[PDB]
Amino acid sequence: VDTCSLASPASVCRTKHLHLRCSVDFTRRTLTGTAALTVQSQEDNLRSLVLDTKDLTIEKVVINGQEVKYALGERQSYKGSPMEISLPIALSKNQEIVIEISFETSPKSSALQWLTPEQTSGKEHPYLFSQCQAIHCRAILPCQDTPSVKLTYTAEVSVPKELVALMSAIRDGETPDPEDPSRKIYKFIQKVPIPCYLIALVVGALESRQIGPRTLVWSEKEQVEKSAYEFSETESMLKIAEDLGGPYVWGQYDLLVLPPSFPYGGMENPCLTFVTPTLLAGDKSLSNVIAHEISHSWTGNLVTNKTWDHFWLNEGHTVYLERHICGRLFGEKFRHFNALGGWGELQNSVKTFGETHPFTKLVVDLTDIDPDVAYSSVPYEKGFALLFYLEQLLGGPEIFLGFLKAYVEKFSYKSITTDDWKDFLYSYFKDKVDVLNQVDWNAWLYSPGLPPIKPNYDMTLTNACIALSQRWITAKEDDLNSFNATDLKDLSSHQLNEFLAQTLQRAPLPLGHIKRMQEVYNFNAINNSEIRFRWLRLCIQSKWEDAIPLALKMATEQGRMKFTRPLFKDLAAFDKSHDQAVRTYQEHKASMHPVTAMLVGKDLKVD
Ligand SMILES: c1ccc(NCc2cccnc2)cc1
Ligand SMILES: [Yb+3]
Ligand SMILES: [Yb+3]
Ligand SMILES: [Zn+2]
Repeated sequence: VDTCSLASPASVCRTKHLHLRCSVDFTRRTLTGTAALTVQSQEDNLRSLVLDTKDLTIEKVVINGQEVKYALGERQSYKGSPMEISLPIALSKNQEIVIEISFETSPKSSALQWLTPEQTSGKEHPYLFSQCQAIHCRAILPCQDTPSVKLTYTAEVSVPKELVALMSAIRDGETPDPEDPSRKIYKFIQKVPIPCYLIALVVGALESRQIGPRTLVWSEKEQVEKSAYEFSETESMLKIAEDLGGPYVWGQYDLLVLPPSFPYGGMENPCLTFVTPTLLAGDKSLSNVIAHEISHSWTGNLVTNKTWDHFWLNEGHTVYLERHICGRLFGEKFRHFNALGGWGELQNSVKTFGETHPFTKLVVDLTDIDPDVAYSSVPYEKGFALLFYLEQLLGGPEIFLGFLKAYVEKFSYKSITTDDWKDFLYSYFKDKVDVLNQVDWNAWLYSPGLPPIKPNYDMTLTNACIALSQRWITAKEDDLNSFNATDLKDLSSHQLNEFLAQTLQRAPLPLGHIKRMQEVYNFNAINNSEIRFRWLRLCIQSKWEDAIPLALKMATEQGRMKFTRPLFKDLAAFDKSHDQAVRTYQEHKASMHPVTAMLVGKDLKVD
């Protein structure tokens, strides 16, 4: 049971293919067109089926060339409204028909952000981008909006002729629009079956540059050069990923660098990974996000979670592969450093939610919970921790990577649950079952809080970060003079970030300490988004008023929720900035990404 979807389940009927024919109307902020769903009955005598929708206007539903009866049910909050369709002829098991639905989206579609020209780099053209994960596809088109169903797709998208459309699919040409010469039609094919949350569309003034044998980077013109350099490791990471996961099946691996309001670090849309421009640090230091998106091409896109309760399957294995890629590139000591950092992020998450909170469980129960509200680092880092623990238990990385590859092969093109994974783990490691039986599965999978066992981590690269953080925390006023820019001499950006993460865990620090830190380290000058985020959080939590404008600026000039949400929350918790934070949210809300707007509003208790 997919408790996030109102559609007929996969046991009743299954969408095999979507052909989408649509037009992007920037004047009305609507996508209008037809979704032709090829649906296969899984039941005898099937006479109706139900699809998910959210804020969609339905013109008509056509089957066999005639209009048929349908009904939209009452809205169920974030789940949208179920659409029941009356089939004109009862279907036998395995019979396939095509259902063509004429529809239009709402300007407030939670799947979409529509940007005015001033919100773009070039300032002349508007821009549209989608983000379907987890349950926002239903806000673009009527569908069985559950990852338990996998479908291929084709699309034809009409857009103003000065603009470019791209999708999570292979580009299949472009022509002028016969119905409107001011327009172009872009065509796309996705021949590998995918869950619908992987459907993606961008439309804007896009340019491309080739950066590897199977990768173009796409962005507005003013970000092309910087992005090509930032992501130049992409082909080397793809090759490593193929070694660990098996054949890359998707053809192209292109990158799209979004405008700053893109709500996540990356989204693994097949053939076209979407990324935040906050990755553009200038030195490739945030490239683990690319490694992560690349890894989803196996873990998530090939082997997929059956429902969102099992999201950790997607994220945990992906983080596990991510960290192996970075380990191969930069060394095993670096894989351990990143692993240990992740455990720190997990500590933060558990502390934030509370150690007994149900969202700190690995396998969650999303009944009546908006997946956007449950989203956190828990499935990423608790999932990774479980896999890293099992790696250590079962004899090391070489051995566990053998399992990972077998797992991907076994479940490729399928949707699976935690029990399917666990079952295969036991099958694969049958000669080590006594070891597996020592695992507290009930705790790891189903209990809240930190895991019952902490893995072993090499400390080599972490030691200097902890040592320096501890010097600062234990410093008294008469110690402040001893700090100097030479303290940072031998620290990488990764280590500077970890030093701040360690210190942030003990925040607040005395205001004089934080002022001295700026005096000697000049963290205000660092534009690396990860570093700047943690530094500004440390400043605001330590009540430094000078930091207020910097934090407000970062919170609003980009919209990656990882940064914008905690920055707004910290600004709201500081009495001196509370009123400004609320005001600033209120002023920006109408032009924010709709999901970001919703969550920041909840965080601020505004509305
Ligand atoms: C993107 C947006 C929301 C979700 N939510 C599903 C989820 C969250 C946390 C734990 N378990 C499952 C997933 C991806
Ligand atoms: Yb039934
Ligand atoms: Yb002293
Ligand atoms: Zn992910």
